[PDB]
Formats: sequence, structure tokens, C-alpha cells
Amino acid sequence: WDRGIPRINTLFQKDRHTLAYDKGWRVRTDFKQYQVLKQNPFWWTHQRH
Amino acid sequence: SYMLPHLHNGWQVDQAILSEEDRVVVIRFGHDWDPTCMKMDEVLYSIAEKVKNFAVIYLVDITEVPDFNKMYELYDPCTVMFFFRNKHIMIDLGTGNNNKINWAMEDKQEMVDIIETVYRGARKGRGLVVSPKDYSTKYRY
Amino acid sequence: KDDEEADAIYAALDKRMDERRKERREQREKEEIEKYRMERPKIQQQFSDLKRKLAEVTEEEWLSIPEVGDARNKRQRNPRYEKLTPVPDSFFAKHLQTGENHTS
Amino acid sequence: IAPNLSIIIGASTAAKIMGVAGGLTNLSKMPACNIMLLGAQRKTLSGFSSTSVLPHTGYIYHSDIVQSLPPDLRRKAARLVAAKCTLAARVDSFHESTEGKVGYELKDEIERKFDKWQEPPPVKQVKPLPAPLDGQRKKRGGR
Amino acid sequence: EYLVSPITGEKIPASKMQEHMRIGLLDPRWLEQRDRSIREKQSDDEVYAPGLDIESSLKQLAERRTDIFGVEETAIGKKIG
Amino acid sequence: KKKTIVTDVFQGSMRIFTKKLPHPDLPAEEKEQLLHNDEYQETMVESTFMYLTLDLPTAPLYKDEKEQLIIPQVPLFNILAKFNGITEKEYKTYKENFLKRFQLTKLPPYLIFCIKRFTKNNFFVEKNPTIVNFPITNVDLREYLSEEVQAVHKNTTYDLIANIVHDGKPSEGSYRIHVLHHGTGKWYELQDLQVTDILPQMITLSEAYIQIWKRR
Amino acid sequence: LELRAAVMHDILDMMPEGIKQNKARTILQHLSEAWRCWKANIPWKVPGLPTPIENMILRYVKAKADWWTNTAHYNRERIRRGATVDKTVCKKNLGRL
Amino acid sequence: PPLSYKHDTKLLILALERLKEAYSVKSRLNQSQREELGLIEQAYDNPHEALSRIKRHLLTQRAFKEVGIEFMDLYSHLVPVYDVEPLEKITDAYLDQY
Amino acid sequence: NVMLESRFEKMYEKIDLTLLNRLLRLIVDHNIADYMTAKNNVVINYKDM
Amino acid sequence: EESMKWKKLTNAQRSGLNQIPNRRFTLWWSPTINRANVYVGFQVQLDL
RNA sequence: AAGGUAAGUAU
Repeated sequence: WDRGIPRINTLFQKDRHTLAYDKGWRVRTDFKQYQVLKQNPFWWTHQRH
Repeated sequence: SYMLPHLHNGWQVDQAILSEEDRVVVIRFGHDWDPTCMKMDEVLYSIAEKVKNFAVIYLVDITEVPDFNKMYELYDPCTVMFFFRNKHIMIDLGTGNNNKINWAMEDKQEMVDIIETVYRGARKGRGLVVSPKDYSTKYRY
Repeated sequence: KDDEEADAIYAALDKRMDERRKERREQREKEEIEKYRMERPKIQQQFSDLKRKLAEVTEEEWLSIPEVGDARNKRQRNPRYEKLTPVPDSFFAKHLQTGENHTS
Repeated sequence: IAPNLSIIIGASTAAKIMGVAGGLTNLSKMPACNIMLLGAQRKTLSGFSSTSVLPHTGYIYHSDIVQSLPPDLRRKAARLVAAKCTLAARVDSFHESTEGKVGYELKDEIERKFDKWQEPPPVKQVKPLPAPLDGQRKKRGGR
Repeated sequence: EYLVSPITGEKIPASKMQEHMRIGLLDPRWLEQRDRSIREKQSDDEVYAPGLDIESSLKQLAERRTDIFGVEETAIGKKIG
Repeated sequence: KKKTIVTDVFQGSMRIFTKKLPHPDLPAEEKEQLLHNDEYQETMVESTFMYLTLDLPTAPLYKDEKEQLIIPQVPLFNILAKFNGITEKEYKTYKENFLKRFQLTKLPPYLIFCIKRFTKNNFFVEKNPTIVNFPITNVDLREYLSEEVQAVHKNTTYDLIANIVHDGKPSEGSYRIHVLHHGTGKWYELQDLQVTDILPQMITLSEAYIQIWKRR
Repeated sequence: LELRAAVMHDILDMMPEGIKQNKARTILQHLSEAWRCWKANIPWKVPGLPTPIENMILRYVKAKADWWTNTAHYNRERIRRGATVDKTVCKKNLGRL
Repeated sequence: PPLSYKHDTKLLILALERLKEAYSVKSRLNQSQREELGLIEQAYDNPHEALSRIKRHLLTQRAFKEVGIEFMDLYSHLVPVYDVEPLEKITDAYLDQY
Repeated sequence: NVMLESRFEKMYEKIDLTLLNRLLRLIVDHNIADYMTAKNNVVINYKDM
Repeated sequence: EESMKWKKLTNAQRSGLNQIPNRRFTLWWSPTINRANVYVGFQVQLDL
């Protein structure tokens, strides 16, 4: 638990079935700067993934 | 700076302070040629129409009208003072001088908020109001 | 009376103490603004030629100047107050459901 | 042949619309909406929006009078000019107003409407900020 | 050419159908709104100085600002030159 | 050496008519009174020139009536409205204004045109993007010449032979020249070491900076 | 502010006396309208504006535009260099940029 | 995208969740934000109608409404921020996911 | 051995819509590609500009 | 504080209403900020 | 050295 990239606890998430279809999310998080005025300090990662 | 009404003697200033019973009498003491006064007068001109329901703005030359220099300590390049129903309404700006605004502002909304706070406090019957913004620092970063 | 005499005497004394470099520094200032004035002319000077051409503007042309009208409509100029509302409860529900985890 | 319609859009655009319509009689027996689309081409859009490649635009849209307006008013200009050209063609097919009085009146109306569209906005009063109020205000209840 | 009025029952010449109908259905709310508007715009005090006062103020500014106006250039606040 | 090759080829002569203008605040009666003084009267200065400096009109400050910014276009004779007795050009110095007129008196065999593309505004240096429409094969300057000097100068037609064109911002300036190969009608654009055959029509569409003309 | 004052004084100086009363503010309104048209990159053309006054306003807008651009660029250079600045000046600089 | 696409609803759910991520920590809602979030809720409530509208836009829609632009004032450089209409935003998000 | 790190300067601003659309025809349906490329040809608004 | 968050208020009113969290924070730690060791200077006795 | 004045009404 709380070890690994991605974290092991991501296997037990309740959204695993729907997150398996989330492809290219890391580029989206980096491209969110051009849609949302706020600046994301975690542009490099997604907490759910 | 030149579009605002001007008062040319102390009696006119007294009458302007006395005439308005339901509006704040904002009077700027200084010189139309002083750059700080030019900035303050531009700010007051930008808001003159907006606050006309509860504020009236006048400009006074402290050399043409020196009758209030000793009284109101008008020894600064620019000075803005508030009067409501023949009473000078002090404001706690946080600058250590609660009687006047002796600098020039840059935000119209700032001056409008100060005028509104003065109006509300004076309507409630208060001689001192607390400014919504502190000016112990210029917030420069 | 004598107060004015004393004030005038002291003022004249202060002025005399200023004569050491008064004319020198004043002519230097005169020769220094003109050096700056060629590179940076006065604003009124830059409009002198244009101002001169305002003489032939007839009085009829002066009257016929139109007024400036705003092109923004009622909604743009004086919009109705925009109410602020709390986020729907579904947001809190989904946030608390996010923390839930499977046992297998 | 079409003295009235010549006045509005000129002889060149008149020639184009008369040729593509199949005749002055065919032009008259046609609604103004179809006349506005006379000479229109289904131009291919090559990785562009359909707005960039002007759609549903014909000879009237590219006429001298219609093209003289700013692009934000050229659709209304095309519609109005097409309607007046349809009226003139209907007049012309019966060989009436050979002098061009109908054509001159229609062109004057078109110019007046164009000027009205180009009219500068009127003076609009500035709304002052409402004075702060502390008096009690009674508000209704109910559903 | 008299057409019976659908709103009053009287007869008006056909040259005045549209205007009679438009005027006949004119809400008095329009009258009271116009009266209110007339009252408001004819009672508000002018906020900005008049034109001659603006010109006089600009003349005083030019007199006291020789770094912008005039031929000779004195200090920012001085008026002699 | 008054008559050198450079002087005999490029140097011409022009007449400068200067009329000093009084201060604008001066009253009309006092202005007329000072008109009697020779200070504010016309003064004739005949000075030779190595080249002709043509000043473009100010670039458009807004868009056209059709909400689309348009590249300014000026005829060659419109910027050649200088150097004649009719046009009066105001010179706004830092102190006083002058009405300096120019009058051509001696056309050189080869004429050099120097368009003032770069002028320094109140804060920085700006480049005028105005495009000059000029025929490159037949321009007549007999109209600009005086009636006294048009008799001696029986030849006034000029043909463009070279056109230095400046492209880009003043800081990142790029210089290209369209030369005319004598003996052929071909025009060659010379960008650094690259030589490109350019059609005669494309030259007038560029921002001309320095031009040279031949009387022939 | 200095440029606007100078332009207004010059224009009102040669205006006929009988009409300065009711048209002094109109010319300032025209001046502001031309400036905001330049800021909006939008064509400005008053059909009823006399050509000398139009040229005067055009020169005013040109000078103000030069000052505005230079001020914006200098302020942005100050921001980049780390100069200590307020929030209002940064908001105005962001708008100008 | 086929009409009977198997993963059609999963991609729509992902797109709607990504659109709602801008309000996860919000406390007050703008009128435009209120309308956009209502559109998202309506699309979630009736996924098939939203998918049909998305397919219609992908097949026929070639003209779009204007987009607002703003700049995030990073002191080194300005970063453009584009504001797309919420109706087109749903179609764009689903298209990106697919 | 040499390490080169750089950027495609003005990558986004220099994308031609016609060429991008024609290159998108190669990987997606012509209808999807036309939608994506026509989406980039929109009016950009900022206040009164 | 909750009720006023969704009411039509002017900018000054909302600015005044954003200070209550700061007032709560200041009074929570008041035995620490309000010290002669922290703020070296003269004392003023609160009226009443 | 300041950015640390409660605004008062009475005597």
C-alpha cells in the first residue's frame, strides 16, 4: 500500500472500470492550462491514475 | 481634472459643504498642475457619474483658496477630504492620518468603495469609518 | 511693520547667500533643458501645425460635430445583477464517493 | 429589356442573373429567396469552417452595392437587394416603368436602408450606481 | 371606405387603420413611464463642469504648466514664464 | 574640386524657400505686423543636393470602412508633390515652425530617391509601411521644374535601374535590391549572395527604400 | 493625462466662444472614442467630424498609442526582471499586453 | 463513432467528468458556470440524446460560435486561455476521449 | 556523442489548417477530421476585439 | 456569514464580510499576538 | 521618527 507508480491503492479504486478508457490523460492535464485560467501545480500527474 | 466643478473662494467651499444634505461632499485640495493631483483628479473624474447619487466631487486650489491650509493641514501635493451634513467624516485608512487621503489612488473601484463606506457610516451618524482596505503597505510584490 | 522689515532683511540675506552660483547654475539649467528639448519637444509644440489648421474650420462645421453614442446595447451597458449560487450537492456526494475503495 | 433591374445591381449582375435564371420571365416567376442564391457555388471547404467559405452566396451577394457594406451586414444587404431585384424583375417582365422610375425608387429605398444600418449609435445615458439604502423593505412570501 | 373598429366599434377611414389600431392599444403604462423618465432627466444635477469653466480650467493649467505649453519653460508649478 | 564624377553623376540643385511662422498665440494683427519684418518673409536658399529625400504620408491608424486593415497606397507623384512651388511643408522644430518650400533647378543625370521609411516617434523608432506605386519605365519631372530651368533641361524622363527594399522591423532589418541588367529587360533581385530573376511588376509591390533613376 | 490636457486646450483654444459652452465635453468624448477604437483595433470614422479636428485627434491617438505601447513593454520588462509591483499595475499591464 | 458503439457511454462519462473537474473545489457558481454544469447534468441524465447530438455535430456542424480568449499572467510570458461554448465543449471533449 | 535539445518554435501558430486536415484524413474519418479542423477556424473574442 | 454569501451586495460590503475568518483566526490566537514580548511598545487599555 | 487618534454628549 502507498508504494509504486502508479500506486497500488489505485487497483482498489471504485472508478477503475471507467478509468481504463481514459487514454492520453497526461497530455490533457498538461493541456488544461489553455482552458482553465487557474494554474495547476500538479500538471504532471493525475490523482486518480 | 478640468471637467470637475471648481470652488474659487472659501465661502464657495463652505456653501458646497453646507448645500448637500443627502450626499457626501468629496473635495480635493491641491493644484490642477500637480501630477499627483492630476492622477487623483482623473480617478475622481472616472467615478464622478457613478457616485452622483450619493456623492458630489469638487476641486479646490489651495493657493487660490488658502483659507483651509492651517485648519485642515493641507500641506501635501494632493489631499481628498470627506464631508457629510457639515461634518468632516474621518476614515481609518490605516496610514496614521485618519482625516484625509493625502496620496493618489489608481483604482476607480477603490475610491468608489471608500466613498460608499463614508456615505454609509455618515448616514448612520458616525464621525469615523473604517476603510475596507488597509494602506499601511502598498501591496507591492 | 518692523516684523516685515526683519523678515525682508533675513530674506535678502538668504538671497545674497545664494548668489555664489545662482547665475552659473541657472544658465546651466537653461542650456540643459534646451539640450533635452530638441530630443523631447513639448507636447503643445508637436500639435502646433495641426492647431494652426483649426483656424479655417467654419463655425457651421464647428456646430455640426456629432455627439458620441455608445454602441453597446442595454444588456452590455447595464447587465442585470449576476447571482452566485452554491455548487450542487452531487459534487460533495461524488467527492465522498471518490474516497471509497473496493475490498478486492 | 430590364431597365428597372439594371439600376439596382448594374447590367453585369443583371446579365448574370438573367442568364442563370433562364430568362426575364423565368426570373420573375421565382421567389426572392431563390434569386438571392442564383449563381451560388457549393465551394469545397479545405479544413476551414463553412463561415470562412461564404455559403449560400450568389451573384447578388458579390454585386457592387452588396459588397460595399461591411462583412457583418452583407447577408442582410444581399437579402434586401435580392428582394428589390425580384420586385424590379417582376415589373420589368411586364415592360412597365421603362424609364426606370420603379428602379430608381427601389435603389433609393435600398440606399436609405443601408444608411440606416450604417447609422451611428445614439447617445445612451450612463446609469449611476444606486445609492446605499438602510430602510426596511417588505418582501412577499408564497410559493 | 369606412372599416368598423374592432376595439371601439366605430368607423374609421381605411387610410387610418394601422395607426388607429396602434394608438388604440397604447398602454397607459407607456404614458406613466414617459412621465417618470421626463421627471428623472430634468431634475438630475450636472456632474461635470460647463464648457466655459472647462476652458478656463485648461487655461489656468496651461499657465501653470510650462513643461507642456507656452514657449519658455519654467518649473512644473511656476507661472512667471 | 567642384566637378567630380560623383558630383557630375548624382549631384543636382534645388532651391529652398523658407518662410518663418510666428507663435500661434500671437494675434492676427500682430502676425500681419510681423509679416512686414523680413524674419517671417520668404528667404531664397539655393543649395545643391546629393539625393532627394521623399517623405511618406503617415500610415493609416485604423481599419477601412469594411473592417479590414488595408496596406497604404500612395502614388509616386503624391510623394513627389515635394520639390515644387505649390506645396508648402511645415517643419516643426523644437523651438519654432517654418514653411520650407523646395524648387528643383538642376536635375542631375542620375537621380537618387531616398524614402524616409524610418522615423523616430516620441518614444521609439517606427517604420512606415506605406507602399509607393511608381512606374519603372516612364516618369516625367518637367512639371516640377521651374519655367526658367525647363528650357535648359530638355530631358526629364527617368528610368528606374535599382531599387533597394527594406523588409521587416528596423531592429531585424533585411536589405534587398532589385537591379536592372542593362541591355536586357530582365530585373534581378539581389538578396545577399542569392540572385533571383524578378518580374518588373513585383518590384513596385515592395517597400522601396532607395531608388536610382537614369535620364538616358 | 498631459497629452489629453494639451490636445483639449489646443482644440478649445480656437473654438468659437459662443459654442465652447455646450461642446467642450463632446470633443473629449470624441477623443476617448477614437482612443478606445484604436485599443479595440476597430476602424474609427466620424462622418460629421471636420478634417482638421479629425487630423488633430488622429495625431493625439498616434502619440498616445506610442506612449501606451512603450509603457506596456517597459512595465512587462520590469515584471520579468522582478521589479516590485502592485496588483493594479499588473492587471493594467496584462490588459495592454 | 458507430451508433451502437460499445464504449460509447464510457467515453461520454469520462468527457463529462473531465468537464466537471473545473468545479470540484468551487464554492460559488457563475451564471455561465451554472448553465454549463446544467448541460453536463442533462447530458448525464440522458446519455443517448447527448450522444445523438454529438454525432449530429460531428457529421454536419462546420460553423461554430466565437471563442473568448484570456491570458494567464505568468510573469515570464502570457499563456492563452480559450473559452469554448459549453454545447461545443461536450462534443469536443467526447471527440478527444474517443 | 552529442545531446541536442530544442523546440519546434511557433509550433502551434504555424499549423496550416488545410495541411492539418489533409493529414488528419489519413488517420480518422474525413467527417471527424473536417470537424476538428473547422473547429480551429473560429472567431476569437476578447472584450471588444 | 453563510446567508450573506448569496445576497446581492456591493464590493465594499463583500470586502467587509471577507474579514470574519481573519477576525476568528486573530481572536483564536489572541493570547499570542497580543503580547508585549511579541509587539514591543506601549500598552493601551481597552475601554470598558 | 511613524504606519498604535474610537466618534461623542455633558461639566
